[PDB]
Amino acid sequence: KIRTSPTFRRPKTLRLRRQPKYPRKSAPRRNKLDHYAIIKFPLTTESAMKKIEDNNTLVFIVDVKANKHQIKQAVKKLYDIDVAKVNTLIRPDGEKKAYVRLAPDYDALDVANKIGII
Amino acid sequence: GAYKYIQELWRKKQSDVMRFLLRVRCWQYRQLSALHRAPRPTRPDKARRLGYKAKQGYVIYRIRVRR
Amino acid sequence: VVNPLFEKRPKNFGIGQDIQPKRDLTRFVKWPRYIRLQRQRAILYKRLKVPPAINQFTQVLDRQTATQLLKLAHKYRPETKQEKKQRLLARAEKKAAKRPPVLRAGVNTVTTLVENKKAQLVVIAHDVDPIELVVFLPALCRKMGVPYCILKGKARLGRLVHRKTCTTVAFTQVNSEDKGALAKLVEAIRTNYNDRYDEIRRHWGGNVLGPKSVARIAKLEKAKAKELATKLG
Amino acid sequence: GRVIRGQRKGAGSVFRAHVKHRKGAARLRAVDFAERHGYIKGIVKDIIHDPGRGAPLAKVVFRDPYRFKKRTELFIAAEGIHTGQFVYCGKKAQLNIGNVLP
RNA sequence: GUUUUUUCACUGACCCGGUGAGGCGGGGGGGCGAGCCGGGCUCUCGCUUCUGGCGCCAAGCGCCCGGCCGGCCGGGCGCGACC
Repeated sequence: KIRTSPTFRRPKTLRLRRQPKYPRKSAPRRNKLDHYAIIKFPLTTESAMKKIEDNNTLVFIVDVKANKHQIKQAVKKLYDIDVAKVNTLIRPDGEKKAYVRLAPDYDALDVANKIGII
Repeated sequence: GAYKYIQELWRKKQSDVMRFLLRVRCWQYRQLSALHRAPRPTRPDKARRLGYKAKQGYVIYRIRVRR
Repeated sequence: VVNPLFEKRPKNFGIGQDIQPKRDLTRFVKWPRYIRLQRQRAILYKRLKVPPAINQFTQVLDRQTATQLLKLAHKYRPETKQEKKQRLLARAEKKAAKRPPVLRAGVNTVTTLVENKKAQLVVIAHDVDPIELVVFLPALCRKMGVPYCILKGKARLGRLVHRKTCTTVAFTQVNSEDKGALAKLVEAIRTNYNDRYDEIRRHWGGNVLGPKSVARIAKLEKAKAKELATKLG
Repeated sequence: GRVIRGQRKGAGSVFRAHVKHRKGAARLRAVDFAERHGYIKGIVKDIIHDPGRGAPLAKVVFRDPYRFKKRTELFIAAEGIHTGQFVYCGKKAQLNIGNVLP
């Protein structure tokens, strides 16, 4: 073996992987951002009733740490309805408002009737 | 015992052998960093007199300060 | 037979002609600090005037006597951790229904038995990293009349014992069939080490310039000597 | 008294050099085997103006004798140097304008 | 005979510069001139100057081994690139 370059580099040694004899915590933590904890309550305001009636959407107050994907898959499990799109904003109250547009074959006010807002 | 010989050997620092050894060791430690781990005690009888026991958990660090 | 499409294409490796081939450059590697430090520590022992008490360890037993010495020392190795337990078992079934001579190790043991006239031959490693551990011991062997020898390798001296390194190993008592084999070694070691200790104490080491620095002065003295060799006729 | 203006220049941070639009440190080519035992040939690409400097600079391109690369250096332009001119370097280089040799 | 100090040198402590720490010092091999009568020596160079081109990841030679039918197919080593 010849030294082709005049630079000595550190040779790459074998790096083993972590094989601990005990887990550092006993149990994995429970997912506190549950599908019930992520959607708190909808708005029954007159600005949200026109939003429900005209644009075939629903308006929710969601958790502030929620993605649009999480809001989508949370509505799809609690209310058994698929989602066209989710548009979120953060209010000056501090709460996150979510406009959730349903599919064209599902009707948002007939979803709102069975959940309670009318 | 050899430790008594090494002890009286280190008291003759003006001799030729010790002035050779001290100079080459001072040159060697001057080329290293300001603080680094020694793998073993350099002066074992004196480390032993100060309380070093050659067993696991006893660590020797060599260090230089500016005069 | 030959194909006319197989040309011979030489590369002219001159200055500015072609890109240089990927040559061996081990002389011009920028080495790490520990490699450079140990390498120019090895040069300082050739440059600086080494005092004779440290220089005497460079004077070493030769290639053929060392093999005979280790061949003798292989018959007196101390027991391992397995034969230690097996002897305790054998003592138990001896109790149910003399010390053999072995090698003795450690500089603190060897110094004490050389002082007490128990040792018959001492083997001292040449590469002890603090040399204060054994730099007094050739004088202690010579004054008490104990034959001492210097051997290549505290590692190889540490293979007689079942450890990593051993510094000094003393033959104190040997078997009757190996007494002649020991006395054969003792004569050759005494005529090389103990008898010539007056010259060992006066042999300074090092004080040798580098090859590049001695070729320069050799050429200069060659010019100054060929001046006399040519101007006389 | 107050620290004087000539004293305040060594601290820096106001009196530092304006080196934002400068083109680089103008220097000779580093010495190697070619420039120590023979000569190497390069080409003047362009002549540029370095800010804060009355002398012009010449960007000379050589080729590396050990790697397949083109090396760029900023020489200080001797008067009479034009672009497309070959600049030679080393002990065996001939004696012309714009031609470095020991 | 100790020691005082002045100069000429050495490098190895110490300092500076350069670089991707890339051909450093001796020796060997090859070529041109002085000279002795094919052989040892004083010397030098070892390959690039008319041009705004291109230039790496080996050609060639020798040595081996490996699967398919001396012939297909594919590897490694040395010289090439002196010690």
